[PDB]
Amino acid sequence: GSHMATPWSGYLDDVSAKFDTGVDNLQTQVTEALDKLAAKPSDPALLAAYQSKLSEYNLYRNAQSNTAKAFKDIDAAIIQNFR
Repeated sequence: GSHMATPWSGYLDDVSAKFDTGVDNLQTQVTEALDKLAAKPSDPALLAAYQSKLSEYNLYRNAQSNTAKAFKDIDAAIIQNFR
């Protein structure tokens, strides 16, 4: 068959890679950033690190949610319009 490339999929694996692995990665990264922040005393980088992942994560929930929609939609044209 093929590698990650099926019709009417989008969430079958595409979006899921940016949603599950993507967001799950952003959710576990701050966890590391957590054990890492408490690792070093009051530090600029460690704290900035968990936050850097935070601001990107909180926005992630909205972005990935607004990007996945148009993503699965474009495929709808590759079958009816062949795009």
